Amino acid sequence: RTSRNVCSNEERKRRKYFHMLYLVCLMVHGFIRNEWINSKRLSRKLSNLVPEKVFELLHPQKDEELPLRSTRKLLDGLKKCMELWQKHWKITKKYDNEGLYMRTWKEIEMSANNKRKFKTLKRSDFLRAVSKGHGDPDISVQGFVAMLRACNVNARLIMSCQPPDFTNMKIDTSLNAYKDMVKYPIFWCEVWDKFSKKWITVDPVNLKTIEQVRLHSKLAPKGVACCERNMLRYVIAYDRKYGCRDVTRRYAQWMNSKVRKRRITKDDFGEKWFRKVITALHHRKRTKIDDYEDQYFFQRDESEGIPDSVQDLKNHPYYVLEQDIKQTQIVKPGCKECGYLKVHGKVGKVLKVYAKRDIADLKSARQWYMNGRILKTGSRCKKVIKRDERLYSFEDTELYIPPLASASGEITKNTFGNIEVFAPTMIPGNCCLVENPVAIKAARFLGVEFAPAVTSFKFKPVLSGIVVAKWLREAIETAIDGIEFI
Amino acid sequence: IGLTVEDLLSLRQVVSGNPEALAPLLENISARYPQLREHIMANPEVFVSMLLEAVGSFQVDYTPEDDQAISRLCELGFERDLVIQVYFACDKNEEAAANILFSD
Repeated sequence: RTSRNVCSNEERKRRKYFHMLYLVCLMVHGFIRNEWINSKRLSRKLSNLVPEKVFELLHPQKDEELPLRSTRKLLDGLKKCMELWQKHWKITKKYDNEGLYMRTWKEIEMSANNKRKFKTLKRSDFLRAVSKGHGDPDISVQGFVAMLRACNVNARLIMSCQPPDFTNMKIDTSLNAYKDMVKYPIFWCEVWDKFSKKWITVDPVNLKTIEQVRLHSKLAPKGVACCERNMLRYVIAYDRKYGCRDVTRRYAQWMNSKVRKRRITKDDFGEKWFRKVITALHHRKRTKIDDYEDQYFFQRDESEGIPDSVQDLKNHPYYVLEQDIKQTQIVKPGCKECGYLKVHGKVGKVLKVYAKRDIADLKSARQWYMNGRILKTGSRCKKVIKRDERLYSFEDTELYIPPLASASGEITKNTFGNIEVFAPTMIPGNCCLVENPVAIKAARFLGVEFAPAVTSFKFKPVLSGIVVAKWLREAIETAIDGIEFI
Repeated sequence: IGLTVEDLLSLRQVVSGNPEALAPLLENISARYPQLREHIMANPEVFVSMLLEAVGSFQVDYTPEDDQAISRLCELGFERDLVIQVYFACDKNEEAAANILFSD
């Protein structure tokens, strides 16, 4: 089941967790650093570095004739700022060690035996460093963003987080050149263009260039050596109003087939977990800007296209290989292959690839009930899988409507005395579901009319609460609140 | 999350001004706070608020009492990264840790 040179199962889990723990911290760090960048004392000082002519270019007038010529002045302004900033940044220090680039599991484990001393760095030291123009490449960019914000340009702080690689199962990750690590930045800038409605990518420090990313970004690491400590997986963007969005999509060219499997977000719990973290750091409400960007991301997910390998089409978010189409699924009518994949080699075969959006999930009559649906009177299955079960599709089903509770709050129950609620739709019209490990006790204590609620199974029935008339909700709520006395 | 005032202060300094210290700091904390595992997996948004809430050199060390006990256990022939795990799991109990290492 597993390769003989792979780490234990506990270690595989410890790495996922450590990866997560490390990730949050880095994202929290970028959040706080984003606040420091908005320092009032800092802005008033950096505002003095931008000539009045350049300030204008950064705020062009709507060119009726061709919007393209105003975006051009914006880019001309940024290029200007990029130049004067290189003059302002007198001293450029190297990273004491590896900066915020990715560390190996071996390095992280040895960080206790190879103790390091750290120079405490506070908010006030960051402000001093930026105003004097002294510091490593990370601090230099962060200051650059501060300057643009001082000129009132919607400029984001971009941070490519590098926690250790949890998909690395090797019991020993070792290495290894400084010039390779720093070929691509961890931090950079993004300026908003009102005229073209696109975020412009700016790197005034490392690659020292400005680019309007469409499909290819010069900032994404390339080459075995450069990706050693820089595996682009989570590119986070922080703005003036304390917003926090995951912008990897713009920088990862093979987001859905390569990057995805490296993210903790490749499964479901990781997708949920990660969404809580970004939420906890997003301190503002959606905006039109967030819609223009979401649109752009949409078009990038359409453009990525079908990958060129079998492993990449495995558990991909938008495509499936004909062989991986489950026995409980079928191709929707009027839909065919989305494309093909030729397995290279002499005895190489061609595989058909389908969009998941054209695959339909079929379910037995019981399975549909678990979704609160029943088969319509005139319905014939779409397939029959043997063990025999008949499977139907969503169109062959109708919404299940449970009887209403009586005036005394009585609920129609099954032979065993329970009511089944697998979807909010299965809750009687005049009732409600009270989910609490104590709800049944509180209800039995009150000796009121109710029904134990089975909401799932064990492989038997799992009671998670009760279903009660809506007018009995308060009484049971009271009892639950004070079960200490029951 | 039973984070002492000392530890929460270090965590906040490290995450705000010295992120390059995250590796040694988190190795130290996740070892002394086993429950941290569940709270990070289950409710990361709480841990996040705690950090945003919290507010000339430093280093991340183990107590001299713990350092000596840990190495004392290692001389029994065990991997240091293992001993550190069990030691802080046995609520810093030397004899309880030895047993969990041998028997367990």
